[PDB]
Amino acid sequence: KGPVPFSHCLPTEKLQRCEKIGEGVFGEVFQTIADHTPVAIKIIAIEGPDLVNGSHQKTFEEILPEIIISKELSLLSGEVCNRTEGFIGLNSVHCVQGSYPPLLLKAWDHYNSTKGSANDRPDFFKDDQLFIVLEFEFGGIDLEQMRTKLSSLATAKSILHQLTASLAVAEASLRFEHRDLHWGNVLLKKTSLKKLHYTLNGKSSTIPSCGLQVSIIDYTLSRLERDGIVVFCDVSMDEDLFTGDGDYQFDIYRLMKKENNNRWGEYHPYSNVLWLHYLTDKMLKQMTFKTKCNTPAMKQIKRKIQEFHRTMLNFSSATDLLCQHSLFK
Ligand SMILES: COCCOc1ccc2cc1OCC(=O)N(C)CCCNCc1c[nH]c3ncnc(c13)N2
Repeated sequence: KGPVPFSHCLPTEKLQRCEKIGEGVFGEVFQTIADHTPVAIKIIAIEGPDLVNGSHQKTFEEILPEIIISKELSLLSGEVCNRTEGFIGLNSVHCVQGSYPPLLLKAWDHYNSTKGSANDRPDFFKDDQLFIVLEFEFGGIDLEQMRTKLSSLATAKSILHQLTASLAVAEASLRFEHRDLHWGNVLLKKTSLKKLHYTLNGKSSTIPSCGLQVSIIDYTLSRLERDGIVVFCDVSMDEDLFTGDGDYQFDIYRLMKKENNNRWGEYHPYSNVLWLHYLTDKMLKQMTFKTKCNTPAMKQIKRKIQEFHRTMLNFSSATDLLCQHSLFK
């Protein structure tokens, strides 16, 4: 009941350890350390009248749906009938009031000097500015940035299997559609577990990890429901979203609109299949692997992912894919 200073979420040592790891129009993301453990901090300026990164700031009401979705998906990790850890874990959410911390400005500058930013330097906010600060588990590095960094198509298959299981569990539990699962929104980090665990409608199984754990992020466009109350981003009046070019990503927006007849409140889990198909297309055409497929077992994996690419679009949901596709048997 009432906003807190930045110091409540980001005391001095946590601020001193912030390094920027990502950005977009409606968010800056920093990695920091709490109790010897990496965490990701997303910060969003809200409720103010000033343009930020070329756009108006979100109101609390416009951003709340995305926070609700975050929480619901995170909670799946502690469920029973429909359990997955494949969505980014949400540790805390605060509403903060203050000027941007100078230590954060220093981390912002460093990223701008080294990687380059499309954002405004966040130095013009006044001491009445509101922010939402979200603390997430640290999810690693996105698939796009790992384009040339994965061992083999065995790794690609673990990723696709993880993604398919996480989405199926979310379909089953929450009638979830991600709706924007481009390869910037698939995060990869090292795990020492050989096998990862999920439960889909009460039936548990495992996925060989190939040394990686996948986390799904960014619910800008996502949709889910509980007890008939639907949380979604109504893009029926957006034009720009559907006129992009130069990447299959931009056809996927058009194909979702075709599937749902521009009715974004409806549940069309085929959109998850569309995204998984885009991801499979990236694995086969844009990713490049350290070790190519040279042994029997490896060539078979390659042929199976190829077969997944040309067949998966005849399945109706991630649930259907996980339970019926030969790639996962
Ligand atoms: C309302 O909030 C809903 C939750 O959405 C997000 C949760 C966590 C996120 C990013 C989320 O949305 C997209 C966004 O804000 N970007 C700035 C673009 C992508 C940046 N990722 C960078 C990244 C690298 N390692 C990470 N480990 C954990 N979380 C991360 C990242 N990002």
